[PDB]
Amino acid sequence: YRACLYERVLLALHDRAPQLKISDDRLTVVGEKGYSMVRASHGVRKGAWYFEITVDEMPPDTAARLGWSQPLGNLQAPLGYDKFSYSWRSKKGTKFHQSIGKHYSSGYGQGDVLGFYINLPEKQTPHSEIIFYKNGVNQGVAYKDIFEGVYFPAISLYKSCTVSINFGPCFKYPPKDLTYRPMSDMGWGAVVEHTLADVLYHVETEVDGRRSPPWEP
Amino acid sequence: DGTLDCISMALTCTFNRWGTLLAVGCNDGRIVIWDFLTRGIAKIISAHIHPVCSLCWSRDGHKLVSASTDNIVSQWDVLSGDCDQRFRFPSPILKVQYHPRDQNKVLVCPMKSAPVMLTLSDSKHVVLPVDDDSDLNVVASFDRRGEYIYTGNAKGKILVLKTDSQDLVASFRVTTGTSNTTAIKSIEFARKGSCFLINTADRIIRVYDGREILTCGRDGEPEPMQKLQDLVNRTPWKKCCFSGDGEYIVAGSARQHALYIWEKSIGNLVKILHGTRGELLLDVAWHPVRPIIASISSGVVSIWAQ
Amino acid sequence: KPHRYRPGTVALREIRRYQKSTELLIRKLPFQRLVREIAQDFKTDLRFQSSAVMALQEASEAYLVALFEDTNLCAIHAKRVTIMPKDIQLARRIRGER
Amino acid sequence: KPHRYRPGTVALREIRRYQKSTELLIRKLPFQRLVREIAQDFKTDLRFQSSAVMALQEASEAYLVALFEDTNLCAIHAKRVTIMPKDIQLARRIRGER
Amino acid sequence: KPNYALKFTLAGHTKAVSSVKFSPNGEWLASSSADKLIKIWGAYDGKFEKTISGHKLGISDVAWSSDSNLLVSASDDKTLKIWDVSSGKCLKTLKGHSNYVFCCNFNPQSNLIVSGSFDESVRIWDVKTGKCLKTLPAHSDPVSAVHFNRDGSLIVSSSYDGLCRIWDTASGQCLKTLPPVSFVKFSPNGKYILAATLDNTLKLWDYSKGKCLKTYTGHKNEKYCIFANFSVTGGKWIVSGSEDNLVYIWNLQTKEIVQKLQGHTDVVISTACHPTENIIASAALENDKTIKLWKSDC
Amino acid sequence: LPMPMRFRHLKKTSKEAVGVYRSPIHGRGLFCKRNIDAGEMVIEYAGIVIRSILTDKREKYYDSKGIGCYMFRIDDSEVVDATMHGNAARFINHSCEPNCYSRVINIDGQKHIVIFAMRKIYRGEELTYDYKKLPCNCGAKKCRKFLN
Amino acid sequence: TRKESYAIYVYKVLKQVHPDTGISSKAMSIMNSFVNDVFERIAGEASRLAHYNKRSTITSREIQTAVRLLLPGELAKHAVSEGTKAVTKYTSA
Amino acid sequence: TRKESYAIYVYKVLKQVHPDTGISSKAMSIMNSFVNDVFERIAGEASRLAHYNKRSTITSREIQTAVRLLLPGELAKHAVSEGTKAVTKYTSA
Amino acid sequence: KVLRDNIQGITKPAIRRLARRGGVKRISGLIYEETRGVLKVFLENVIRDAVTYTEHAKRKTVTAMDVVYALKRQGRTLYGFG
Amino acid sequence: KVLRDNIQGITKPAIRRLARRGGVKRISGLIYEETRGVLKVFLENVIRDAVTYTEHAKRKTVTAMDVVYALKRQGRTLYGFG
Amino acid sequence: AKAKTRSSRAGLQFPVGRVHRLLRKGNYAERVGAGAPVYLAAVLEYLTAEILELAGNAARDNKKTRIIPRHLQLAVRNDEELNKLLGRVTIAQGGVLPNIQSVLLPK
Amino acid sequence: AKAKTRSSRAGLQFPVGRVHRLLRKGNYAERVGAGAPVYLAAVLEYLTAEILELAGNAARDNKKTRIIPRHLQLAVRNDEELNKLLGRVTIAQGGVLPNIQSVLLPK
DNA sequence: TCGAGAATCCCGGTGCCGAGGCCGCTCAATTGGTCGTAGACAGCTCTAGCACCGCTTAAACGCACGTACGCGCTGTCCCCCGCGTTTTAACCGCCAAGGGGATTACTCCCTAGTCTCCAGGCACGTGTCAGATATATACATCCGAT
DNA sequence: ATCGGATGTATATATCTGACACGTGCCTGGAGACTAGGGAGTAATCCCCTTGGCGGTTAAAACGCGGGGGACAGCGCGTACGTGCGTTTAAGCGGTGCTAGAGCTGTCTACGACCAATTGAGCGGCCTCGGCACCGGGATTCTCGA
Repeated sequence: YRACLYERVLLALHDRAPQLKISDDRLTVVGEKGYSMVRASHGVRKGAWYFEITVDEMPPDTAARLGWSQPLGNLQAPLGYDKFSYSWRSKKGTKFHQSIGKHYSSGYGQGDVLGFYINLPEKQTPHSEIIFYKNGVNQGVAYKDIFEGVYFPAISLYKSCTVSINFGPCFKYPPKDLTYRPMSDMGWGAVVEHTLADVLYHVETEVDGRRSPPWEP
Repeated sequence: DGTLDCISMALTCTFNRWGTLLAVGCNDGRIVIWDFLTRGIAKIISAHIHPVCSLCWSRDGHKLVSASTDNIVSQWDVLSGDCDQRFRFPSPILKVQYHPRDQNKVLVCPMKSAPVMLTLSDSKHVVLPVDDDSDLNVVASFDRRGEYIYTGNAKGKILVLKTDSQDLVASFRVTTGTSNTTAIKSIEFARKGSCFLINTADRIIRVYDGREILTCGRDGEPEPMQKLQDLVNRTPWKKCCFSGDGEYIVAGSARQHALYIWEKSIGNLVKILHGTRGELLLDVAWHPVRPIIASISSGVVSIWAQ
Repeated sequence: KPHRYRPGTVALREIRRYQKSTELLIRKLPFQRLVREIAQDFKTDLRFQSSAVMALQEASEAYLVALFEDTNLCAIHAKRVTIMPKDIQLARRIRGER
Repeated sequence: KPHRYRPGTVALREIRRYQKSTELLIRKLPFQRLVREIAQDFKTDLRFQSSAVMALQEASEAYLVALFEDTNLCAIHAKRVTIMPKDIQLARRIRGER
Repeated sequence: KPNYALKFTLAGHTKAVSSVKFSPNGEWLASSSADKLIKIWGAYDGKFEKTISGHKLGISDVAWSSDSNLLVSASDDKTLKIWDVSSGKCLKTLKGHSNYVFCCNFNPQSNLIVSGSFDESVRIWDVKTGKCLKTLPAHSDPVSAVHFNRDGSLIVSSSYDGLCRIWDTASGQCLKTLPPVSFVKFSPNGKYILAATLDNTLKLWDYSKGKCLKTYTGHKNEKYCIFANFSVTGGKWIVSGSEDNLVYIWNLQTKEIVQKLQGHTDVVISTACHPTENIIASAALENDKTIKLWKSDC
Repeated sequence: LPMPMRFRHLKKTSKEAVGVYRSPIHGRGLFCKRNIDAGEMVIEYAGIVIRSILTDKREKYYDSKGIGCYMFRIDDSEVVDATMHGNAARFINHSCEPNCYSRVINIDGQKHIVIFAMRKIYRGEELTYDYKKLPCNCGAKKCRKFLN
Repeated sequence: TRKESYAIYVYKVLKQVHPDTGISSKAMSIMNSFVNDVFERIAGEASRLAHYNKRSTITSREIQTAVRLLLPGELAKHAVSEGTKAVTKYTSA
Repeated sequence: TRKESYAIYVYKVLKQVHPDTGISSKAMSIMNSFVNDVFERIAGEASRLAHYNKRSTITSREIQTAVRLLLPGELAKHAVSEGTKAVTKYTSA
Repeated sequence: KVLRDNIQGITKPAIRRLARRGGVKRISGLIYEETRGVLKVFLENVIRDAVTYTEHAKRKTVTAMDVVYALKRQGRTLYGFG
Repeated sequence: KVLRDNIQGITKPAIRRLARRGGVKRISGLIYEETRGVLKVFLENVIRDAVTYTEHAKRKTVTAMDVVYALKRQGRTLYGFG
Repeated sequence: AKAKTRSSRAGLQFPVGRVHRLLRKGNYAERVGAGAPVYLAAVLEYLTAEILELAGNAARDNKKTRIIPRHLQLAVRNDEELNKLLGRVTIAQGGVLPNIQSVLLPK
Repeated sequence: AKAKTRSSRAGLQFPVGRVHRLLRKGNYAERVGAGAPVYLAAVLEYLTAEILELAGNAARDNKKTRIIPRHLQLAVRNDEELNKLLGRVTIAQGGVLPNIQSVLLPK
């Protein structure tokens, strides 16, 4: 089974660089040399959802970056060095993608509890977008052009950056949408999905036959 | 015909695979690896405190098996001189012999016990069978390819086993002519072909072709390819060996410190080499690819070229 | 007809179950009375912990089964299955208890 | 006619004089060579005090005569005057040396 | 790695080819088929030397003499037939196999023959009198391949029952017993044994160890007797046919495919490696009926 | 040592480090021929690197051919299918107490599934790992009685 | 009255080795007593040695030496490694 | 190097018990080693019991108790009486 | 309340139970009382030494830690009592 | 200078001398080498532990006080060497 | 003022501070090596691991989750090194390991 | 103020100053009682008296003035309580006290 | 069993170096303040021990009895004791080199000691299942007839 | 050597539970930070013990060599010991009740700690000489064949 060593949907230790340190007191992430990247346990494939990053330490030589990244994302790169990652630089609010920085954004603060909203549909993915909030206040749209493939929330560290990801039920400035889902919800959704994946693979190899309902869901 | 002053206490020597180096044991228990071309010592190995009486090169030449008089056998890398492995037994070892086609394996002829074939990878051992169960003195040797094991007892009985299964593939007892047995002093083989020789207590060397023993089967009457002796002096043979090609055979008369040289096909005596009448002949070897012959007598080595 | 197991056999099974069991094999109160009797020799009217006396009896019985064990061993070297007092004495002797 | 004392008698007197004597009964140099041989096993080329090695040999021989003594005693319990290796082994066993 | 290129394509057997073998001198190529015909061809130019007939049923195997003077032909007529390669004369016709004879091989001294048949018994035959000297209930299934060791002291036998049995020659003693094995043969040094099993797998075993040393896959062989040869004239390789119309060549030591000779349209049923040159004859089945010479530079 | 250098060393020594023999576990299996240290590279499960979406089309294909599937999941996106093209690693039995363990490594961008040694493995030992109702005969005292 | 122990630590290492396997309080106190005894063993031995060295300070080298004195062969070897690890991990602090 | 011993007091108490007797320096060294042995014994036992009593002060009561623990029967009794008399004498001034 | 003769309170069945635990098959009678004596002698030390501790402990009740330190000093240390 | 086989350097006359000192009359052969082994085993510990002391002593020569503290730690203390 | 215990600094369990205070109150040396508590506690961790591991081995060998002192006795009697370590040591509720002598069996 | 040794006021022979020095240097307690070295030194003097007396007895029995370790070993193995105290102790140049077994005797 | 012979005890005499006595030469013991503090002691709890007594019963003591190991005796083998001889290397005495051991003098890194603050540990409640216990059952093994 | 019967033992089951895992609030030891001294570490020097070798001796070890002495195997018997079944008996549960004595806190004080000033008890070193060790020789006593 794919049983995950986690009480809640957290930053997966399986997908960190060897130069990436964690503190589960706040599940903060920190590094020592250059930039690195860590990701959460879950991964979005459809729908709209939302999470946050809480910053606990940002010296001048300390610039974290926060955003999303698809697989193929080299976890040693600073979360936006490739075309499959879209993040924000935590010195001034600047959208970073393909290592390109764009000032189509607001300003970032040292003690920012930043909210991250993102909607992928069920060659840009149709009607997919990313919205950035500062303490719930809309910092604005970050990326409308979103490539296919599953994405996951990710954090890049510079030298000694202290930031942490956080789910919805303990939120501070949450949106009141009835459609968006917190980190924990999509987390257990993907966990149950991979449980069924194990089920179906052991079925395939073990018993002849397979069968699934009217495709739409 | 040419000696070497740089080595002392020469006791036993052994040519490498190509006849370029010579590892000689000394009474101090040291290996002196001496080179033919540079005509100098190539290496000195602190093998044992006990003199070495059995020495064999590896096929690649990078390993040498040595046997002390302390019943201590040890493998040494020729480049480094380290004791790769070391073992000890009862019934002090009479001889060691690398397997010619598998240097991991090595046969050992002890004094009172049966010869045992060990491996270096695994410190295991296979005790080879004994026909009469009471020989207490059986010499043994691999053939040219290491496919069979020839074991000769003090009672003239000769067993040919297969090296892998130790199964009796041939057998026969040599005769003193009339009806008696003779102590098999030694079994030697040719590095080329299939002719081999037996030195026996009757002072008569018996040359055979192993194929004829294999086709003779168990408990047969195989005749020798040749019978060789000093019909004039009736001299024992401390050590004998073929030529490198296998068409010339030499015997060492330790009784009078001489060297007899016969042929294989005809068997007529090629020649005789006379050493120092005061020297006690101990060891004899032939250059594998040269008409050069190494002799060890009274701790001194002599060289005989042609 | 009445059945009786051969000698030792029942005792053999007793050995087996005792190596199987682990609890004490001495009645508590007699041991305690003995301990207090020994105590009054050195000083009278001294109190004790039940834990203390449990420790006493456990440690004793341990020493005792050890003595029985190695005396059994010695009797093996004595080639007998019956035990002899001299075995115990000399065992203590080797145990430096003399 | 040649005379020969009965068995043990000479050895008996040897026992008597050895309990009479007190000095060592082991040749110094062989013991020392053995000690150095043992030493090189743990570390090679280590030096020693003559006093140190004298202490080693004395203390050894003491332990050894003690072992011989109580093994003699055990053999008494073995009802034999000849010694058996099992006596020594089981003695060490009681000596906790197993 | 080899670079075998097609040089000569050979054909003419009216039915499915069952075996192609290079003459030990490398002068000729003998091709047997189920058409009761054998075909000698030039080994360097693809020149059809001649056709030798006389067998009454399909031919399942043919083997050269060591002096390149004789050829033993094992046919489905339950008979062997020893032929002089120079005259094409049926010097001998070996009778005694009670069923279809599938394989045949000479001793290293060319004076003796081993033969496997559907009768699941291996027969051992004289050459100069053509007389059966031994007969062994070797396997519990029809024999696929029999072969001599380097000297003629050991006979290896494979059969459909999946057993690879080494037997003593002088006594018929079943010395050793190591998936339906369709082919087997000794190593050139007599130290190893190459055996093909009908699961797309080749296995090289140590004889002194009795254990498989190397395995070779990637090809396709599950029904037919696909031959395997040691490529030695250049690099040390293992060449074999496959049911995918390919001619597979693995590295001998690394067991990795070093070449894939394509150009055959049917299952490459038989293979032969030149004794002296880097030449490989690959004969395919009836949907191809062609034999192709391949020459590389290493 | 570098994962590329270690992988080159593993691919150089694999042919002489391990063998396949008759197995008391089941049929034929992988045995150790030279004492293997803990954590070192035992063997690559080499084969055809494919994407996950093509697994089923292959599997059903083999299901149509009666040929057993030799596939190991590299990750959620790639699979080494060794059914038609593979190596000796297709003969590694399983044990509830494995002396080996599978790990995915990245060499020059491509992923390799290498069985490493959970412990110091000695010569002659049969190699087994955790595949993660089929009865099991691994012989371990902790055996789950079933892989599943 | 506060009575210190190590049941917390023994339970911790139990889980670290066997999260499944439980523990009895009797055997717990057995473990505690045992570790106390062996700690006093090593303490007395190291103090004795340092007194022989006449060194009023007690350092880790003493500990290594004295545990080597204490442990039967390979244990000590294994032991000292982790010990070294420890101090390395602590010297690298 | 200034090394300390007791052989002088050995000779003293010898003359106190046997004035007409000599000793082997070997025997003197043996006796002194014995002195050291009994001293370390009693000291360790006293420190250990004080630890059991959580005492940081080792006094004559500890001395007597530890001797009784160590010496048997009349040996212990006479030793206790002697130490008692001596400490009484010293405390008398 | 003056006690006595609890040594024979040790039952021969108890002794043979301990012996069977020690793995003994055949036993003689002469052992038991002898055994008992040893037993006594053995405990003869510890309690005294134990109360010796209690002696210095200046207390009327005797504790386990007493025999703990005794067996320690007796080189027969025991676990499970602090 | 590599040493070896000084164990048999222990003469059987020496062994029987020690035995007579121990008050032994009749002895078998099987003992001596066995004896020797034990001897070895016995010293097997102390020297190592001794040099262990010397280990911490950071010295190349081995002293008596080493074996003193060993036999002490081995519960076989000896007198007459400081 | 960030806090981090020396045990975490060694990534271990046994309390370096507590054992340091203990040895300090143990009156063995005037000054101490600061890493000596770390080292010794690591050794304790190791040996405790081995003994509890063997104990649990016997326990689940007896289908016993919670380990019994009998498991402890069996463990300490099986291993040669640990038995040698604790030869003259006794264990509460220990019992004796299974041991029957040769001649004890009837023929 | 003339300085007299405290052992004089104790009326003893062993140097109680050296005693208390070894005591403080022995790391046994934080502070040694005043009369504790006195008491223990008195015990030491008494036991030394006992052992030396036994030794002189033995030596004069052997018609010897100079007392060799053999006398002392004999006295050791002659005093049962002292032996019990020292049976675990080994004795250089001790030898073995004459002990003859019954069945050892001839007839 | 009374001698022969052999190992030993003892006696006188020889020569020696360790045991001992004495001599410079301190540092460690004494003396005397002085101070913070270990514990001595008083004075409270409370609880664990100590004894009481009853009820149940598994346990203990003794019996009879088979029986089988302990023991005692015989004859054998071999083997270890005793003595003789031959070989050797321990010893012993002397020499010599150096390499380590011990020493002293600097030098300063580390630890003791202090003070601050708090957070992991500890006493303390609290559900709760590992396993204790009992029961019927199925399997293993002894013991005696065949 | 087998089978049948007896019996004893491993198993599944059910439930009871009370240890036991778990969580708390509160406490203080542990961490963190800062200061000093001085134990420890390093280095150059001296010594001097050790390790090495060399030659002569013989007492000692090696080895052999009967050969009586006992290890040992076996063999008879018998007494002592397992055993199963009787019997009676204290052992254990348990629960009660009192308090004597541990076991805790709060003083206050004598008591080493410690340092400083002083030095003579003691220790390294140097004669020296006498019990003691060795030796040779004579007398005594055990022992093995009458």
